[PDB]
Amino acid sequence: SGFRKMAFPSGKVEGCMVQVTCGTTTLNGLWLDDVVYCPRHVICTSEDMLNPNYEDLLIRKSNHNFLVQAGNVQLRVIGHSMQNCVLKLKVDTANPKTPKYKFVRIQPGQTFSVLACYNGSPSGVYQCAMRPNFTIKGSFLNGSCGSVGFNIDYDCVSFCYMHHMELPTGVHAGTDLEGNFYGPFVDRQTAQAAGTDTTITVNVLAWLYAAVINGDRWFLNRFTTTLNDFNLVAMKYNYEPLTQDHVDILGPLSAQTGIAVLDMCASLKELLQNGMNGRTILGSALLEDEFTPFDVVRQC
Amino acid sequence: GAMSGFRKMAFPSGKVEGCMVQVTCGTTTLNGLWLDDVVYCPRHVICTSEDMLNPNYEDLLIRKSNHNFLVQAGNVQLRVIGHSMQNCVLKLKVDTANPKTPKYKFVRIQPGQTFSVLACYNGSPSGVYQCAMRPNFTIKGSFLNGSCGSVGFNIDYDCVSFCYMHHMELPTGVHAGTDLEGNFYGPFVDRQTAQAAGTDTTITVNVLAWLYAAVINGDRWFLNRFTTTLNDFNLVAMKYNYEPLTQDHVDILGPLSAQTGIAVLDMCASLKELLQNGMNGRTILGSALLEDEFTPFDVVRQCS
Ligand SMILES: NC(=O)c1ccnc(Cl)c1
Repeated sequence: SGFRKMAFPSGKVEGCMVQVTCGTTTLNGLWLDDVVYCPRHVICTSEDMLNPNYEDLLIRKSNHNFLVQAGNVQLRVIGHSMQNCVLKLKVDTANPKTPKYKFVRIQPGQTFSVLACYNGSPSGVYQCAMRPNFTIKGSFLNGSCGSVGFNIDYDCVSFCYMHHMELPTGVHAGTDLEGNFYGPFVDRQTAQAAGTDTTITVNVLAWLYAAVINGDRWFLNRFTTTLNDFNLVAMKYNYEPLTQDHVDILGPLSAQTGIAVLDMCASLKELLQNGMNGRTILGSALLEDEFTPFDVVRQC
Repeated sequence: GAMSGFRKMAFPSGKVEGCMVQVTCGTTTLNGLWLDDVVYCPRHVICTSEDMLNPNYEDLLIRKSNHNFLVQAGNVQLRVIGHSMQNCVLKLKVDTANPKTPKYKFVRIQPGQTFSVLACYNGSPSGVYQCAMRPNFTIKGSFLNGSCGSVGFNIDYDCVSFCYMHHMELPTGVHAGTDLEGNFYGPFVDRQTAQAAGTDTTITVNVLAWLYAAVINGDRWFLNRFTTTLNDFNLVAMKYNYEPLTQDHVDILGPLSAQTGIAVLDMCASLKELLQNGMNGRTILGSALLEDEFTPFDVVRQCS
């Protein structure tokens, strides 16, 4: 096979990772300009995390409660504020390694890279998608609280995700860099589970388009389906329903390969109902759903 | 537990990004690795496309002078003040030492071992991925256009061990290359002649490490109460295109065996049953496939 999944080069983000400590709790912060971003639940004690009043707890902590280390260099916290579920610590020194960046919010199914960190130090990087149930697959060994997800576009880092918690089912959940959660999760110690997950249909179709571009063509068939008829079948197999927007996002690949979206949908439908019958697609016996249509455009 | 839902990660690529440069000889452009005052790149940068069928590298190199080589780091042009060939790697001495040179080593890896590749085009890092040296000495790389000179590496305590440089794509879609001393992995040559990679095989010792990691995390559905001899395991495994296991591999898995109380040959018998029965819509550590690109070294560290 060819097509390998890649993460973005992580150097621009490595330069921003610092260590934030409040009391006993230590986690990762993102240091951009003269502000350090981290999950607000760093300020919690064991008594506090069962039902905390964060903004009340925040305003009554002194800046000296917060211990920020960039390597072996101490950043002095000169202010602090809360924005939804992210804590913003103002420090007296701007990060000279600050890249060109933006805070963006992504949609379930969209991909990004995560720079897994521990105690402010980068441990590894991996490529992932926002699952339809708003979780990210990854273990306790795939980064701890405050690790961030990002895309890179030209020289500009788009931060889209910050890790807040690892759920017991081998996934993690978090917010955008403005503190808004992805999914119906809350940042307190308390019984939470992710909803049943589904396959990102638009990404599977993107991946089948990539297979055609690579000359893997055995699954193409002469049939077309209606968007509804496909959805009736897809939903039975826990595939996400395909929307007209998804169809539109796939437009370029259809013109680029000659395979209309509802043509490829008849291929995928037959794959779901009859399996691959011992065959592979791009060398895999499994359908891939963490490549977006844009990922295909870029790599292919 | 700890590894539930584990994802393979590449090493953070920043230390290597600071070393990537663009090397151009005549009409050919590819990536070089700039460490101290030396840029390393594939020697086939000095070939025209005619030359690539039967290049005489000694004859082509003797005809080059330092000013034939254009080395660019961003918008800065580095001056080449020397050039020499070491096996299939060209070494360009430049008049500037790279201020971003990390602590580094050159090391040769064996098949089954893993590393990260920073895929670059025209000196610019494009993406990073984690992989293993396949048993047939190839790596399964990106879509790839002109990523020659992209390097593979490990990082240990901020020291970058460089182990791979990309030289060619084989007709099979996979990629072949050298260590940083210019010696190829496998029976390949930097030549556009008919070359074919051998049949690839699953890295059995890595799969066994993965199964041991699953057990350490309480994922036990695939265990059986059988054991096997080493030779009975290899007769079965080869017939699924799994690498034969050696006593060395058995010793390596020793710490995982002691941590779980499952003898290696007991786990070999479980793997034998997995091959017999398949994983059809079942998962181990949250993955629907048997992972063979995570090594015992990594498992033992991450599951102390
Ligand atoms: N003899 C065996 O234990 C065996 C292993 C794998 N597959 C089959 Cl069918 C049989």
